Order: sequence, then structure tokens, then C-alpha cells
Amino acid sequence: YGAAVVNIDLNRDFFDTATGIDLTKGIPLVQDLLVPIGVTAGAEQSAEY
Amino acid sequence: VGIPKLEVDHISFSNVVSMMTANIRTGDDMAVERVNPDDVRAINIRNA
Repeated sequence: YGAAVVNIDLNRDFFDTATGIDLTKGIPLVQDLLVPIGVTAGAEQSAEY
Repeated sequence: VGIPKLEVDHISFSNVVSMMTANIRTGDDMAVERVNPDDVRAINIRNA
């Protein structure tokens, strides 16, 4: 009695945080698979989606 | 009427044109900044 919001997403258990994936935001974010070759330092932070 | 000061063949003492200031210093100079185009590979060369 007092639940503000419920929802559905990716299970933070089958997709463990240790290997392969991470979920702090709604988007399942891994680190380095497709990094833009020739850009600035602040870029490629979206290509990890 | 009035022959020019040259081609007449005599020395004389006439007038000039001047100004007041140091003229070359204003305390400044053209101060421009240049924003870099972001990254390479996406720059357009094909304008012919």
C-alpha cells in the first residue's frame, strides 16, 4: 500500500552486471564494442548502447 | 590656371598633410577565435 510506479525492463540477474552487460539507466549498456575511431574524448559515450 | 609645383624648376617651401595620434596603438588588435570542426571522416570535401 503506497507504490508510486511499477514497470517492466531487463532482469538484472540473467544479464549479470559482472559479465557482458550493465543496467543503471534503462538502456542495457556495455563498454567497448563499436567505438567511433576519429572523434574527441567526450564522444563514443552513446555508441556503447 | 596654376602650374604644378613640379616641372617648374625652382625650390620652394610649401604645405603638407598630417594627423594627431600615435595612430598605430589603440590598446587592441583583431581578436578572433576559431571553433574546430568536430572530429574527422565526416568532413565534406565534395563541393567541386
